[PDB]
Amino acid sequence: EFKSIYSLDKLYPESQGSDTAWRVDIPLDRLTISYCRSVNSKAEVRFHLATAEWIAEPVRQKIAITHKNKINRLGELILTSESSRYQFRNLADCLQKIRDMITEASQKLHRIRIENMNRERLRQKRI
Amino acid sequence: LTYFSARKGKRKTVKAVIDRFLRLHCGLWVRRKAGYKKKLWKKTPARKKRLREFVFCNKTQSKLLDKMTTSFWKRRNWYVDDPYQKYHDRTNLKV
Amino acid sequence: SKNILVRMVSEAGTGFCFNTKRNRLREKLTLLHYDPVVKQRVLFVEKKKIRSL
Amino acid sequence: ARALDLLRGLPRVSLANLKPNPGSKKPERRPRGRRRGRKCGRGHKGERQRGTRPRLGFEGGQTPFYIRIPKYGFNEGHSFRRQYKPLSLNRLQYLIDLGRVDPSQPIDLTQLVNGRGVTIQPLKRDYGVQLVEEGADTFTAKVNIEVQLASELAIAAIEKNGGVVTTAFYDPRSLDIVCKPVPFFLRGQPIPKRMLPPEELVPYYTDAKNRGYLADPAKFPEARLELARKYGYILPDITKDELFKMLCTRKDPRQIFFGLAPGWVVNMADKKILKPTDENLLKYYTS
Amino acid sequence: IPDPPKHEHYPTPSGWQPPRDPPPNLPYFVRRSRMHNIPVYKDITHGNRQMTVIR
RNA sequence: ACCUCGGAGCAGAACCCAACCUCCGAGCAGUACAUGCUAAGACUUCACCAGUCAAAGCGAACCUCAAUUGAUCCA
RNA sequence: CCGAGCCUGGUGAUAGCUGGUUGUCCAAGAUAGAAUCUUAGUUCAACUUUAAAUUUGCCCACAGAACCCUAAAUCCCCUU
Ligand SMILES: [Mg+2]
Ligand SMILES: [Mg+2]
Ligand SMILES: [Mg+2]
Ligand SMILES: [Mg+2]
Ligand SMILES: [Mg+2]
Ligand SMILES: [Mg+2]
Ligand SMILES: [Mg+2]
Ligand SMILES: [Mg+2]
Ligand SMILES: [Mg+2]
Ligand SMILES: [Mg+2]
Repeated sequence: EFKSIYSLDKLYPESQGSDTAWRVDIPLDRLTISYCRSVNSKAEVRFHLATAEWIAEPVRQKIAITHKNKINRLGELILTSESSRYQFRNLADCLQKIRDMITEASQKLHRIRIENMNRERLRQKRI
Repeated sequence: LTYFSARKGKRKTVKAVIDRFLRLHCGLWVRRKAGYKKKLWKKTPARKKRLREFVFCNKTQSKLLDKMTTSFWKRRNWYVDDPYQKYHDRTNLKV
Repeated sequence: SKNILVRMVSEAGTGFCFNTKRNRLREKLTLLHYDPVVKQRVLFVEKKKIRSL
Repeated sequence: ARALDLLRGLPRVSLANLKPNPGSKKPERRPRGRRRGRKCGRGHKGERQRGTRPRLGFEGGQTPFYIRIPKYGFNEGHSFRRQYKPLSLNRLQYLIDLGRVDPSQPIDLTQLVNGRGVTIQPLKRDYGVQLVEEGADTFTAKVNIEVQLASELAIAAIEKNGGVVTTAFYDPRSLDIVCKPVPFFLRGQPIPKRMLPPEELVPYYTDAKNRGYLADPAKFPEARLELARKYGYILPDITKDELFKMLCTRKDPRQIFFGLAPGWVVNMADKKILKPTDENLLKYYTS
Repeated sequence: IPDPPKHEHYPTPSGWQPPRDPPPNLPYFVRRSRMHNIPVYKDITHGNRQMTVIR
């Protein structure tokens, strides 16, 4: 109907079809997600670790031993985030933390090791 | 202060307070503390940081300049790349 | 005219500077200082005078 | 009602039976008598009653408060600073539920301001309207919203439901006609062609992440994929629905309306639309 | 103002809900506004009068 | 003769208190160069201008004296 | 009626200074000080007034508030 000299077809002739503008890991259907509020909306993600086939074997148990705190009794890893009021942004940094966890898996503590050394030098005892 | 002009008969704002102060829509006014660009060598670190920090204004001197300014400067302005957007509104204010 | 105020400049070319007092008779001084940009103690040399005190 | 059955029995209303609401018009109090007349509320003796008081903000020779404070770059170039009015997708969901703006057609600033969604004051230097992340929940618009500025969450929420977002810059006199074209149609001149963005906002309107109308269409699938990868939501390919053509309806630069174009003069009384049909005039309006 | 569409699902998003029809027989009734909203409003006065009104 | 600032008595005991009332002083000096950045909470020379104290955190090591001085524009 | 004439006009010049400011009736109500080419004035403070939001306000009981160099008191303070 009307095409200017700065039109899309004139600026970039590589793309002509309007359908080209709308062409096409972490399976959401496998994951379990819930939401609540406490004034910020919290997003709680849960999923079974050992059942995730999209994660490889060495990465899976690595997350298990390094993040022993968050695993549930039933075997599901639980994760929460309530920084923002937007559940989408809550779901955003949730999977970002999961992405940061698998990447590093594929790759006061000063006081703690002191007492462990104190405990080790205390137990010189034979049967 | 110049209540009615001669060419249109309207209030006239002096550009002094424009350069010195800034408005938040709640009715608050801030300012840079004076003496922050003179004789910094003799001042202790606690003093110069107190001068660098902004400071609000009393209700009286705020009301005084509010009488001076006109309604154009009191409107709501939605600036971009403006850190004062969080502060134009007020939250959790009782009495 | 006992003391003199002098500025010093970062030798790394960052442009960080400050001032301190100095005696009119004492020779040039070179001292360390914590540059906020380089973020560690680094030597500054003072160049000229600003005012007497 | 209990109000009207009193008036039929009560007498007829006239100027003599007329009276305002008590408490509205308080009586004027003039300085004549014993109470006010003596001094009329001006003080005993001094500039207060003599009328030679100093100006406002004078400290009797002492430096006023407004000069002792130093100058700082608070509001410099405020008549050229970047301004845009907010718009929340909560309101967009609200307005479509009211039915003033139809989601069946492409939404636009014209359809918006014709709906009185938000006022706009182009002579107060606001070059459009921005989307606001407040309202991410309860949003099923599916509209092809036209906007100037856009947030990341707003684009993700709109694209998740199948809508379309796109930025389109307008000049000052190109925008006031956009938000209100009919008075220019009472003038009869040809509608003016749009311009490119200014010498600083071009990186914004050329980027693909913010849906720039100068950006390529080939890069929008990539930006859509990253947002779906970012905020964890399925990416509905909108090519399937029957109204996919409607969703992709967009205006090229130097054109205001999808139908009209620069140079096209429009008339309402004895409705007619006219062209120049001159080579020199036509080839410039395209430019 | 156009009469809004008859949504198949209620309550409509954005907390909107049109009035029930027929109305309830009562000694009174509260009508909606031009935008078919509830005529309940807020107001501040004297800096401290923190009230709400119905019209 | 004085015009600013600090200390003592008048003002004995939370605070403040003047007199062309009685005394002693100041307009510096010395040592570091983290005399770096930020931050809770409070006082305040009876207003304001100013002047003050500072937890904690980042980053590091392992200030004394009492006044000891000066706003805005402008350069 | 010349330390510089008289007339008009600018001019209703300006004057922190004096002079005076019109009907009736009622309530509340004199209040530390700082700065100023400032002390015959003005801005702020404090006091006073109006219309309101909220809850503590006042009197205050044991305890508590310096060595230096023996006063009437004072500050704070739950109860009442
Ligand atoms: Mg007087
Ligand atoms: Mg008189
Ligand atoms: Mg005068
Ligand atoms: Mg109102
Ligand atoms: Mg005080
Ligand atoms: Mg600390
Ligand atoms: Mg004569
Ligand atoms: Mg006069
Ligand atoms: Mg009385
Ligand atoms: Mg009590």
